[PDB]
Amino acid sequence: DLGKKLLEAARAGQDDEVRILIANGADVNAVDNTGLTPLHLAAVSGHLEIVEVLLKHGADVDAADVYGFTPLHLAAMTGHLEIVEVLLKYGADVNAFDMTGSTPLHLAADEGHLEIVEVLLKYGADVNA
Amino acid sequence: EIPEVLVDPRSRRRYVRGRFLGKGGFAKCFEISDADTKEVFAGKIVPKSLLLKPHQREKMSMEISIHRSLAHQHVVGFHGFFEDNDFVFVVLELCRRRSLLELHKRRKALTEPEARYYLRQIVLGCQYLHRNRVIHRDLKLGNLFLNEDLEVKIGDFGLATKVEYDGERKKTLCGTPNYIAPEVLSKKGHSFEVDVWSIGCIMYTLLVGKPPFETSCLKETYLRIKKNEYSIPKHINPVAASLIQKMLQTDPTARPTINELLNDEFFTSGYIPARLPITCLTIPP
Repeated sequence: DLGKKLLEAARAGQDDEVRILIANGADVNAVDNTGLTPLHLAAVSGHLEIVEVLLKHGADVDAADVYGFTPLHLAAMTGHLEIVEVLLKYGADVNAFDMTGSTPLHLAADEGHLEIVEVLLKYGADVNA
Repeated sequence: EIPEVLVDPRSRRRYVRGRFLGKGGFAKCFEISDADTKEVFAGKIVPKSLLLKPHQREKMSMEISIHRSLAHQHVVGFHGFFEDNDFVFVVLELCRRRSLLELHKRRKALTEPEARYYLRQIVLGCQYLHRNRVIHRDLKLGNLFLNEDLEVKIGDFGLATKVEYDGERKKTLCGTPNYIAPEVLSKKGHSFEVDVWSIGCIMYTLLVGKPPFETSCLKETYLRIKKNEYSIPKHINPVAASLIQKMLQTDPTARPTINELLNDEFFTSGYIPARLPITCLTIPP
């Protein structure tokens, strides 16, 4: 359940619990039944401290779920700017394609998250990707 | 053993096999690309080794015959079929956003406007099926597909049947539906009303976050189905709660028809969003 616990702790945004689970040897790359990892769940939920914790402990920055969303896709679509930056600093593929062939910039543009679009562009997002 | 290129000898179109999308029963699905047009489809690939006779072979044939006759905004598009000596290839509309199953696994209970939004489309697609004398007979989250605009397309006609004459009572199915309607359990036969039952179960699942009858043992489940034993939690709104009840009745003739369903207060009033954000695949709007 160490993988499962971490998934839930990362979703819930419970920062101390996450550190304790990782120190316990919890798999930072655990996946749930639609391919979501702790990093996905922290990103989509806006839990910035947790994203950084996961990445520092070697979480797969470019892990894709059942839709082909990377944590960057999920942060970009929900408008969590600080997380988009973090993920980028840890080598998230700015032009990662989901199963529609959409990059995080497509997804952010569609949701009206223009500051994200702007940051993604600065980090070298290709509009014609 | 699957060919990397799919050649249709009838149409002259050829398709390059791409991304694996998933298996389901006897078939694997891949994205396939028209080599000329560059259009992408769902290629459903069935090995003949598994089309080794009865309920499986003509469940392939009946399914193809039914599906190919259909064309509607809320039904998976049928683009064609062909075969070689080893496989049967079915070319379908690619729905890139998976199905309501994946949504349900992530979200559990939806907000009511989302449910209304999906359910109207499901009902409209099913209305079109009924008007063309097709009973789907296996409506479930996993065959209610979503395209890039989060529009619902009904697929998987493997259990479907054509009402050939008026008042016909179907007695047999080519497999086991996900939601067994109580009349399927009985000896009295079934008709169009089974699809209304399954839409009831779906509506309950979308609003409540869990299925209406399913328990840990199949005997107890079927018994509750037979006895109409289920419970709608109190946080469900009265209009929606009342429509679930209309659909989930033992007597098939007591349920609304598909058109009466479409015309329910639940659909003609209440909020339907112009757009669901893509975030709705993962977190509540």
